[PDB]
Amino acid sequence: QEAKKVRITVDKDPVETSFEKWAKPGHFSRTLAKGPKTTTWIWNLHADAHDFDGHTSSLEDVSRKIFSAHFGQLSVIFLWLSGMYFHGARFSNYVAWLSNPTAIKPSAQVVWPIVGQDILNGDVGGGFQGVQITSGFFQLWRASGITNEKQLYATAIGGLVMSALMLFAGWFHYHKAAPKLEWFQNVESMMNHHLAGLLGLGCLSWAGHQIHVSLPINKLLDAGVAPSEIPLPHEFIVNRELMAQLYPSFSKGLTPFFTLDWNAYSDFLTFKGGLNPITGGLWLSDTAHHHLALAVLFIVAGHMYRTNWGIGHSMKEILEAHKGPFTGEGHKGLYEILTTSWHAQLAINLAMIGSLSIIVAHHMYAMPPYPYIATDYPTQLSLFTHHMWIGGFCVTGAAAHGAIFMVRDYSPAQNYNNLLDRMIRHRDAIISHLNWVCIFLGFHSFGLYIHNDTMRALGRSQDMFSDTAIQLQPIFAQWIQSIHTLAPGNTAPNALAATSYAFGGDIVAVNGKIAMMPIALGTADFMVHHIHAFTIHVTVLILLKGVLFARNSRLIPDKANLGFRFPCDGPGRGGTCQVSAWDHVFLGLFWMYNSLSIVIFHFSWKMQSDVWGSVTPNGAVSHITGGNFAQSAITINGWLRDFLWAQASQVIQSYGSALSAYGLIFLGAHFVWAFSLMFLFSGRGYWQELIESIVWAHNKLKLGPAIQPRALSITQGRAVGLAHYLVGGIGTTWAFFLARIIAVG
Amino acid sequence: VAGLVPCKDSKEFSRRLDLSVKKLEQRLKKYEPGTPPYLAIQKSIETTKIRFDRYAKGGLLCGKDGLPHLITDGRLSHATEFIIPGLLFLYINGWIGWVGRAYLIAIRSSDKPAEKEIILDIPLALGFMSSGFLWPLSAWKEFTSGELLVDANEVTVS
Amino acid sequence: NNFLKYLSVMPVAGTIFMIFTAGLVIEVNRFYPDALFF
Amino acid sequence: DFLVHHAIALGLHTTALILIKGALDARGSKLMPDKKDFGYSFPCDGPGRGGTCDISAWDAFYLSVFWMLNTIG
Amino acid sequence: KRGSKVRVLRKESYWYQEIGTVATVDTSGIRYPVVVRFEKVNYSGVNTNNFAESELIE
Amino acid sequence: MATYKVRLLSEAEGIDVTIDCADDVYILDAAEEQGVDLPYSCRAGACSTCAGKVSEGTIDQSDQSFLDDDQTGAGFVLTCVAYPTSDCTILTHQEESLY
Amino acid sequence: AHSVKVYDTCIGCTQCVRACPCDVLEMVPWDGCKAKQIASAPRTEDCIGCKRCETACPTDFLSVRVYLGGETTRSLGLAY
Amino acid sequence: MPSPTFGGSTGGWLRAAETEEKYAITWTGKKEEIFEIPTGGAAIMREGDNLLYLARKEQCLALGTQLRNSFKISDYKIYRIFPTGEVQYLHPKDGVFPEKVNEGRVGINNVSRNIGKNPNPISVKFTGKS
Ligand code: CLA
Ligand code: CLA
Ligand code: CLA
Ligand code: CLA
Ligand code: CLA
Ligand SMILES: CC1=C(C/C=C(\C)CCC[C@H](C)CCC[C@H](C)CCCC(C)C)C(=O)c2ccccc2C1=O
Ligand code: SF4
Ligand code: SF4
Ligand code: SF4
Ligand code: FES
Repeated sequence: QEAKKVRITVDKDPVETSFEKWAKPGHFSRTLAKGPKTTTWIWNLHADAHDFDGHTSSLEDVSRKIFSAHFGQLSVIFLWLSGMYFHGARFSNYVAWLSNPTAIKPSAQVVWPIVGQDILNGDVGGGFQGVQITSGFFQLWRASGITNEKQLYATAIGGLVMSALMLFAGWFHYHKAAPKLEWFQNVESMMNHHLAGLLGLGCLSWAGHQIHVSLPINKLLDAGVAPSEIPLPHEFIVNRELMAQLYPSFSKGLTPFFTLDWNAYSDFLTFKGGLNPITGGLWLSDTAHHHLALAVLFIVAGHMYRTNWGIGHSMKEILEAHKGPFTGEGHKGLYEILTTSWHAQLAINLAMIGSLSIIVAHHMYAMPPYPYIATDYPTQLSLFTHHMWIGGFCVTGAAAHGAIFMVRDYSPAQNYNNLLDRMIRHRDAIISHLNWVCIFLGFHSFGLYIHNDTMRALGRSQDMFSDTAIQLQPIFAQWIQSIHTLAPGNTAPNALAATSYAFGGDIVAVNGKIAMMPIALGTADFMVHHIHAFTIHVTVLILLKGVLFARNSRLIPDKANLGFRFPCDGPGRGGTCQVSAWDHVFLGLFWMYNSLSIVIFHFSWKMQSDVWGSVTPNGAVSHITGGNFAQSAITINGWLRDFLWAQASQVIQSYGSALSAYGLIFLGAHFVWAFSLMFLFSGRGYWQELIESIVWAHNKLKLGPAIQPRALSITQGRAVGLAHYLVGGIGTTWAFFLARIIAVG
Repeated sequence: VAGLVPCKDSKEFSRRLDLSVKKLEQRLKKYEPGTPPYLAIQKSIETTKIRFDRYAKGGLLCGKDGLPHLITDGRLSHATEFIIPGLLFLYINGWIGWVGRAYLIAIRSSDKPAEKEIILDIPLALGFMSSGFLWPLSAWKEFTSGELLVDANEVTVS
Repeated sequence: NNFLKYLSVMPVAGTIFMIFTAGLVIEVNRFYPDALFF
Repeated sequence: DFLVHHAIALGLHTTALILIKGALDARGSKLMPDKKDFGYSFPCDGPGRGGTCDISAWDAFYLSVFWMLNTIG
Repeated sequence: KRGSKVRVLRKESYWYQEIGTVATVDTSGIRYPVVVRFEKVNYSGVNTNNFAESELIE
Repeated sequence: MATYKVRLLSEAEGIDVTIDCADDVYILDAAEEQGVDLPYSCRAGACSTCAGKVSEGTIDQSDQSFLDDDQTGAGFVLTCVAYPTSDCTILTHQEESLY
Repeated sequence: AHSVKVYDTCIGCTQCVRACPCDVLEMVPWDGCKAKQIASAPRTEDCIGCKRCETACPTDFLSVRVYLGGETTRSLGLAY
Repeated sequence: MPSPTFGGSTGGWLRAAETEEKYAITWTGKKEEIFEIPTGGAAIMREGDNLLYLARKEQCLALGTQLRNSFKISDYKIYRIFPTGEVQYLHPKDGVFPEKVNEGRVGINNVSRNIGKNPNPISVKFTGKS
């Protein structure tokens, strides 16, 4: 039993906060504590900075290094959030933006006029000059209902003091009072408070902020009241009857909620759905209804697990009883896996918080949450693409530490015939059927794009795959849009408007600019979604080969004895170049950019052709690129001509304007991208012999360093060609996306 | 002269004065006088005019495209365009080239020289710093003393 | 010792020198902009 | 046209740089003093002594066709 | 020769024409009877070496 | 150059000596300076033949490259990078004892 | 069909036989240094050429040269 | 020298059709330990003598090296099974590990010079030498 063994077990004053280990670096390992005889020591100082399992075998002081370092991470978020709210105060036009947010551009950066760099401060209206900016805090602060300039100045000084508490908390949990491993292995209580007292109260108190503040502000903003003439947020609390003049349910009080007459609160907790045509966004009373819906059953889902007081589903027992006929012993052993190694826990946490942020990017463009974000097509493009790439980067880290756990913390004595062992036993049939389907998909997705490109080149346009050709109609994806337009009335009978206007229904347009149009999925989207199904399958072809062949293979039967990150096992067996599980992540990261650039290119052409544009008061709709995705999207030359060559004209004809900083980054990240391939195509032994000429040029002149100037190591040399490629593969997509949509829209 | 025409009297160079301030005054007529974005443009108007009076009195040599050009045929009349920028450049390039060599001899006669290259001896690094405005009369003395160059039978070689 | 000798590590002794030697070039471009010569 | 010949003369000296390294370090070095006993076109010397990818004079040739096409491009 | 610094004469090592530091000269008829140490460590991370008595110049 | 004492003992051959060393001198260099033969390969910290076991004492063994973290957790010190910073008693001939 | 001949420096630092995962290196007692042993290579037909001796080899430069020549299905490491 | 015994496991990643070389790493244990098969998975390790058929000799040595470090036993023997059925007794080669110094000295592939003392490849012209 653990009838008093969920308690706190805290060491008092473990580490003296001193200065002598603070200035003698490399102090976390035996191989780095004896000075830099070589220049591998400087690059090993940064690579072993967060490799805590190579520092101590004691898991108690490993897990105290994790918990204090999260406070250092969370203090960086509050310092960065203070930089957003302070630049809304002293360096912004947001207080001028609220009087007319339909045509005044957002601005949160005034550049110092120094080198003649003042031309980037553009005429963004409001009597204000500055850089046009696209992170979308301005529609967030209208969604929360910050009206005046003082509340942004108070939050950033309220956020800086929240960082100074959060930075102090990591100091207290490594130098005065540190928990033990008994406290960290109480995971049946950690999922209780995180479900209930983090996300439930994180919703329920936020539902308090939305009902009492953001709903009376955004009911008075869209009526046409100036933001100087709206009553204050502490007048919608101490005066109940002022809320009663907006929603008449507040004249009654708390008695419908306590006595369960909850249909009396329908006037401000509704199920409208769809959009709000006055302010250009989601119905805020739906969002105020959505948060306490999640709150009242996250706290219900909080009390699921076993705690101090007897009741609760034990996490060791629900896992153990899931055995089956095919699955051998079931999950017998996985609970001791996840409460010992953090890398096993990080490999599941990164796939979730990665692929929840891809859900964020898809559940934001077609359901615009924030008011007056619907007309601002630059903010929809930047908030899509940034939530893609974080969900693209954090998903390859799930197979980073999925492979780091296998070589370090996977003991096969504790894993006889359980569920993790059985896929190491049949790891040929996992990869080979994944190896077949990528050749099946890439012939059937990219091979059609060649086949439409040849038939246009060979003259015979009646032999490609188009609407006026051999049609490949996406009949499954065209069907579910016809279901969600019957989701009002029929299938969900209390939903008045649609669940989203992307599936169908009606257009919504705000001040002429189109808020949301129905997306008509045609035969050019059967192929580009199959592109997306292909290149996702290749990324899990490299990465699941990295996890299942992390221990051993038929090339190397003792791969885990060399470590996780090693270059090779010699040029024998024909050559073992890039054989580690590190290089599978290094190979798998490249196809992610070869995946996610296509997803944001499918975004930036379809939404520039079918939904965004202009609406005449008769009802005539004229889009930006004229709806050229019906024909020109089906060929690789059409992706080159009508999208890559054509939409980059706003980037490169933008010198002398305020978008001219983006043209420098557009040439900046062609350069860093073709700085990568020096680090990527070449080897090490060339440059080490090339450095060998230069050490002669210094030892002739008494100029040689006492440290040894070496070439970069091979995993280090593959890593610097990796990070350069993903700066120069993303930064020019960044500088072409932002420069196009600010210019044309 | 020396090829093309001077830009002290050049119609295309004076046209680049004309349409640039005509472009920049078009931004001025959408604001109101007294605002801080109005003063940010009008101060940026005069720093383009005085720039166009800097190159006129400087005697730059260009024409046929309205730009300024530079001459690096060793011309002493054109010494202000490349030579005395390079003579200040090569002056205290040769600080860092010499005091890095001066730092790397006294650090070799130490107990642990490997740690001392990234853990600085700041009273020695500044102690070998300010003897760097007077480098090349001492570096030439170092070249003819003999120990600036070690002998070829004691170097590292393949 | 050992805190001013923490301000002798080559990045941080570089960076407070790099804060200095960047800003030497910035503030001479404050008072003398637009210089092709002298 | 002043500046762009220096883009050619960058690529003229750099494609010379890989290959005068590629000629004169086919025999030996400090990283491999017995490169002559292995031949012109061998893969590597392994991961030992720091790692030795692209050590051969064939792989010292191999980098210049990138720089040759960069230069004549 | 005990003690002091001894320069090398053989090629194919990392330390060629370097300073050297001799230690414990061997007397058994072994081909390489000095186990001379060095600073300025090699590619293998080994600051020591043994070679023969034909490469001293001191 | 301080003074330190190391009591070496090899029970397979049966030799127990007390040698004197300094902070810069290695342990087997002091064993060769008192006339005691000891196994070694190249005096680098990068072999297995020169392994001794620290029975009592404190040894700066940190300049080696052969032995890993756990294999030195039992107290196996190569005698050729060892700076004896204490007065110790060391069991030697432990070259098979590490592996 | 490689050729993994061992040179004359050859101090008997018995870890190349330890680092060989194919048992193609084997110590032979031989008149020489205080270790009194040399590294011999009998199984050159059985080797893979994965160069695991050379990474653990603290001589001047490489007591066990490896230099890769011929090959077979054993040396190429195929399980089929 | 071989004998019919077992190993005790389950697996699905092993030798294919292979008939040029196989073997049997045979050893005596001491307990029901759980060990990683070098092609993957786990096994149960019956306390008497037991054997493993695997494909190629890297898997055979890396199971013999893994058995020496964890649950230390210096008694593993390695054969080689031909397609015709002949045995070889490959690995210890005469009753002992090769890191121990033998008394039977063959001494082959032992050049008697330094590695710089090797001729130029012009001197080995149209023939086979270093
Ligand atoms: C209901 C109580 C509660 C709350 C709110 C949290 C909240 C958090 N925990 Mg936590 N935890 C709890 C109970 C709670 N825990 C218990 C009972 C245990 C033991 C079983 C743990 C064990 C635990 C571990 C081991 C770790 C966390 C981590 C985290 C952070 C996750 C980051 C995040 O989601 O961003 C959301 C961020 C915020 C909402 C920021 C605001 C946070 C404010 C200050 C509330 C903090 C409440 C705190 C529990 C009060 C402590 C009392 C103290 C004043 C004396 C977050 C701050 C992780 C972390 O980041 O470490 C710091 C981590 O590694 N917790
Ligand atoms: C939850 C987030 C998270 C956390 C905590 C870790 C934690 C860890 N990872 Mg990991 N990883 C993650 C996400 C995460 N990773 C993701 C998402 C990926 C896929 C991209 C990887 C891929 C990965 C690999 C491949 C490896 C690790 C390793 C490690 C370990 C040491 C890391 C270290 O010292 O780096 C120190 C910090 C740095 C080196 C910072 C470098 C900064 C990079 C280059 C980005 C900079 C770009 C910049 C932001 C923008 C441009 C700048 C401009 C100048 C152009 C540690 C356990 C390594 C290890 O040894 O594991 C045990 C290892 O081999 N991880
Ligand atoms: C544009 C360049 C390019 C191309 C076409 C490929 C092609 C491929 N890569 Mg690949 N790759 C590339 C760059 C490229 N790579 C780069 C830069 C890297 C480094 C990051 C990698 C790293 C990499 C990995 C790590 C993996 C692949 C994989 C694959 C295969 C995916 C399956 C597929 O679509 O096959 C179908 C083939 C095509 C679509 C090619 C076009 C063929 C057309 C459609 C028809 C054929 C023409 C003609 C009719 C043939 C007959 C005539 C001919 C005989 C003369 C495929 C062979 C995966 C793999 O090998 O397993 C599947 C895998 O895991 N790649
Ligand atoms: C556009 C991509 C690119 C770039 C810039 C370079 C750059 C260089 N290569 Mg290279 N290379 C490339 C691609 C590239 N390569 C490819 C694809 C290959 C084929 C594999 C090679 C193969 C190759 C070989 C084989 C050789 C070179 C050599 C060189 C150097 C030439 C000397 C020179 O120009 O000095 C000037 C340096 C540069 C132009 C590099 C960029 C410097 C930047 C712009 C300034 C410094 C950065 C600055 C501080 C910015 C701030 C950064 C911020 C994070 C703080 C230089 C480092 C030669 C060499 O190293 O000789 C000395 C050589 O032998 N390269
Ligand atoms: C003490 C500083 C110092 C000195 C005097 C030299 C001197 C020289 N280097 Mg050199 N170099 C240095 C540092 C230094 N280097 C560093 C740190 C690197 C690594 C980035 C290199 C990389 C390097 C290469 C790759 C090459 C040279 C070459 C040369 C020679 C020609 C001059 C040239 O173009 O410079 C080259 C200068 C650079 C590429 C950049 C300068 C590097 C830094 C910024 C200077 C160090 C500043 C340091 C903080 C000073 C400390 C003083 C104080 C703070 C205590 C010349 C002998 C070339 C050669 O062999 O010609 C014969 C050549 O190809 N160097
Ligand atoms: C060029 C190249 C090198 C050589 C690159 C080197 C040696 C890096 C040199 C640049 C470093 C980063 C300079 C660091 C200097 C410090 C910043 C100090 C400078 C002084 C001030 C800025 C403080 C490799 O080592 C390599 C390895 C593997 C594959 C490809 C390659 C490769 O292409
Ligand atoms: S370095 Fe590159 S080439 Fe040389 S061995 Fe390791 S992988 Fe093979
Ligand atoms: S590796 Fe070098 S040193 Fe160790 S034994 Fe073989 S030859 Fe002698
Ligand atoms: S050749 Fe390959 S196998 Fe034979 S020893 Fe050297 S590394 Fe080990
Ligand atoms: S004797 Fe070879 S490493 Fe110490």
